Amino acid sequence: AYKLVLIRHGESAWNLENRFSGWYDADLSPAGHEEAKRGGQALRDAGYEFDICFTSVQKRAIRTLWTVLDAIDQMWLPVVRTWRLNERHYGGLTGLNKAETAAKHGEAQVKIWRRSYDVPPPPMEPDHPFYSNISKDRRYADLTEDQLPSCESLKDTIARALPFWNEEIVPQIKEGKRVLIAAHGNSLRGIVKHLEGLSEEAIMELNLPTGIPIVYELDKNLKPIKPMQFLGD
Amino acid sequence: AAYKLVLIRHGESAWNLENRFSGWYDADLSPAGHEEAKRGGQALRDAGYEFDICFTSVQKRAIRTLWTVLDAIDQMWLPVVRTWRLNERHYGGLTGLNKAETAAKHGEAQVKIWRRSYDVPPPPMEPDHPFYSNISKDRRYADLTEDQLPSCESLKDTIARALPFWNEEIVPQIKEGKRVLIAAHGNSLRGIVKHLEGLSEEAIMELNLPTGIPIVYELDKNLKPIKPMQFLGD
Ligand SMILES: O=C1c2ccccc2C(=O)c2c1cc(NS(=O)(=O)c1ccc(Cl)cc1)c(O)c2O
Ligand SMILES: [Cl-]
Repeated sequence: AYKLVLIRHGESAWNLENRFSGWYDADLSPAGHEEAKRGGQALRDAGYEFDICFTSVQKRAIRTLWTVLDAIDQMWLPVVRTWRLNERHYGGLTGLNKAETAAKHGEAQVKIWRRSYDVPPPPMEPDHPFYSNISKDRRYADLTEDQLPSCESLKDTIARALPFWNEEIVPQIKEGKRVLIAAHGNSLRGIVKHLEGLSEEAIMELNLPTGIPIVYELDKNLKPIKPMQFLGD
Repeated sequence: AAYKLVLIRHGESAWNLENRFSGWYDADLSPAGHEEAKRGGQALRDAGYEFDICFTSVQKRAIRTLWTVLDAIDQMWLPVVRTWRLNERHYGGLTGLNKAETAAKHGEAQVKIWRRSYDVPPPPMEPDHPFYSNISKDRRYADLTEDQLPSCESLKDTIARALPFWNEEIVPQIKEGKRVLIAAHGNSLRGIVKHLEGLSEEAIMELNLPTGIPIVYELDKNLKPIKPMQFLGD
C-alpha cells in the first residue's frame, strides 16, 4: 500500500506555459508560485510526510518543490534533480504563441503535431533565440549527443523519463520510502501512462491539473489500487 | 590554484535576534537574515561564481540560505546534499534559553567557562527539556545510531562529527574537480576551517564567521589554502 504524490507546477512567467516553454528555463509567475503554496498547504493540512523528492533541472518545477517543502516543514528531505523529468522539448516552436505557430507552419501541420504521439516538432535551429541558451546550458554538459534533444515527440519525452522512474524512483518506493515528484505536464504523463497502462490516445487526452497534489495508492506490484486522488477543497 | 571552495554561514535566524540558544532547534531565517543571504548570492553572481555541487545541514536556516544563494546565482538546478553532520553545535540544556535565563540559572562564571572551553560541553538536554521531543524525536534523525544523536556537544564533539563528512563525502568531490558550495553553521564551518588551516584550539574559538557572507578558499591539490580566506561582498 505504497503512497505516491505527484505535483505539476503552475503558471510560468510571460505566459510561457501557453508558448511551448519546453526546455526554456522559465520561472514561476507570482500566480504559479501561489498555486504551489496552496498545494503545499493542502499536503500539510492532510499531514503528509515524505522521505525523498524528485524533480527536474528546471527552476519552475524546482521552485514548486521548494514551496511545497517549505509549506509542509520538510525542507530537510533529500532532493534529487534530473533532466529526465524535464518538460517536453518543443524544438523550434519553443517560445511561440498559438498565432505565431499557426502563421509560421500552417494550420494543417499544427493540427498534425497536436494530435500525434510520435511526430516531433521541427528542431530548434541556430537562429532560434533560445538555441545557445538551452543547447549549451552547463546543466546538460554531461549529456551525450544522442541524449540532448533538439526536439521531442511525446513518445520521445516519455521514453527518456521512464528509465529514471524504473532505475531511481521505483527502488525507493519498494523500500517503503514515501516519494514526492514535482515535475511537468509531459514528464508526469509518462509516469501516469506507465502506472495505469494507458494507451497513446488516452495519455494525449490526459491533462493533469497544476498546483494540486496528485495521490496514488500502489499495491506490492506498483499497480494503482484506485484512481488518482486530488487534495484540497 | 588547483581548486576553489566557497563556504557560507546561514543568515541571521529568528532566534539569533532573541539571543536564544538554537543549536539543533530548527529556527528559520529572520527577514534580515534572508536579505543577508540574498546579498551573499548577489556577490557570488557579480563575481561569476559557478558550482557543481552543494552541501548543507538539515536545518532550515542553512537550507534556506543555500536556496536563496542558488536563486541569486541562477543555479537552482545543482545537486544538493543535506547532512545532520553539518548541523550547528548541539547546545544541550541551554537550547531555547536566552542570555539572561542562562546567567540566571548557571551564573556568569560557569557561562564564561563554557564560552571559552574547547572540550567542555554544556549540560545535557534531558527528557523534561521543553525542546527534547522537538529535537530528539524528530524523524530527520531517525537513522542516527544511539551514540550519534547528541544530548549536548562541546565544540570538540561538533568538529568531531563534522570532519568525517568533510573527509568522506566532500574531499573526494573537490579532488574530482567539482566546485563545492557549503552552506552551513558557524561551528560546523569552524571544524572545516580548523582542518584546512590547521588552526589551534584557541585560534578556532576566536574565529567569528559572520552570518550570510560568502567565504572563498583557493586550495592546492592537497587542499591546502594558498592564501587567507577572502570575504565576498560590497
Ligand atoms: O553563553 C555562551 C556560550 C555558552 C556555552 C557554550 C558556548 C557559548 C558561547 O560561545 C557564547 C556564549 C555567550 C556569548 N555572549 S551572550 O551575549 O551571552 C549570548 C548568549 C546566547 C546567545 Cl544565543 C547569543 C549570545 C557569546 O558571544 C558566545 O560565543
Ligand atoms: Cl534542494
